[PDB]
Amino acid sequence: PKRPTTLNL
Amino acid sequence: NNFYSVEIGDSTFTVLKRYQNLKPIGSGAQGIVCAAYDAILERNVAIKKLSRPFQNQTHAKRAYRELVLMKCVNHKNIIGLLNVFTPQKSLEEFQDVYIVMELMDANLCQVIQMELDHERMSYLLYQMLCGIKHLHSAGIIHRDLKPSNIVVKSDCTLKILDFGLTRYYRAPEVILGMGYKENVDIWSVGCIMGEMIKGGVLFPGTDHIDQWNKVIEQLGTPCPEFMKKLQPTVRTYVENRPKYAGYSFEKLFPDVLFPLKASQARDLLSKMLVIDASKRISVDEALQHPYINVWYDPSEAEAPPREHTIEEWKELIYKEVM
Ligand SMILES: COC(=O)c1c(Cc2ccc(S(=O)(=O)CCO)cc2)c(=O)c2ccc(F)cc2n1-c1ccccc1
Repeated sequence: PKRPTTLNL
Repeated sequence: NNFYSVEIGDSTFTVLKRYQNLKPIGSGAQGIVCAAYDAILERNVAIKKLSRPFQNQTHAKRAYRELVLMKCVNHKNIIGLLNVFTPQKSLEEFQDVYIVMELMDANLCQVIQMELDHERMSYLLYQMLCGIKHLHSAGIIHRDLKPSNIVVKSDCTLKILDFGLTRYYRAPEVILGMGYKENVDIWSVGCIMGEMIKGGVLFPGTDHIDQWNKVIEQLGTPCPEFMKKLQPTVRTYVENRPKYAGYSFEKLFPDVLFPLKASQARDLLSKMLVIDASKRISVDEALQHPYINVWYDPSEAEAPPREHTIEEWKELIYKEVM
């Protein structure tokens, strides 16, 4: 899988 | 002339002109922390002003150890040192030490209660364990890992804040008065992973004695062989506590809480949240667990590793700043 590039703050 | 002062609450921050737009972002017993823009590096940074560094020998030894360790540890999953400076011009005037570090966007406190998916969860955990492994390789066992000292950015990267030594995340070895090894830190990863999943604190003990009760209620009274390893006094209590059989991991973490992956998540937890350290999974074996290993990269998950007067401590710290 691709590594996550977003995380909702 | 290279310096300017800004008042932050009751605190005066005198810093190099490169650091702009200081605002406070929190405090510990170890000083006030401002966020600032480093003009020279063109990025946001944290500036920490040390609270009474040579007030006494306890403080002095702490400031010194923090400084030296920060100069030696270097890893993307650990908050790095960008600069160290003092505005005083000599040893005689020397009062304050400022520590400039990388700035993230938030700690885990909030992030973990906003339910995540398996990709983000497993990836954050992967980053935590790389940071931890690196600390251990530098001969540093944290022991106080918790969501308040683990910071994340809105691009999903994660850094451990400090070098450690809320009672909710400490291993049984620490709670009771046992010795400890590297996998002590794995207990904390289990409590944090556990929280992210069930939405709340696993063992919200209202004090050190209640903390213990919380654990055995849910995991079940540990084996008689574990009971031996304890002291005279505490063993008495622990062994005289009512037997609990505890709950299975299926009941502790049912499918309803998860977005094959749920099954592996549970398996990892059952290997991390184990009272007896001699049977708890290790950091290496956890980086290799199917749930975590999907992200592996040996450049991240493998990278290579007395007494004084106050006046003497002051000198050693001053030299460490220069
Ligand atoms: C509470 O602070 C922390 O958890 C913390 C964060 C997370 C954070 C929070 C808010 C901002 S912001 O407010 O600049 C939002 C940017 O748009 C940036 C980063 C960090 O990234 C951080 C980095 C370095 C540091 F040495 C302390 C830090 N602290 C922190 C922790 C305990 C006590 C004092 C400070």
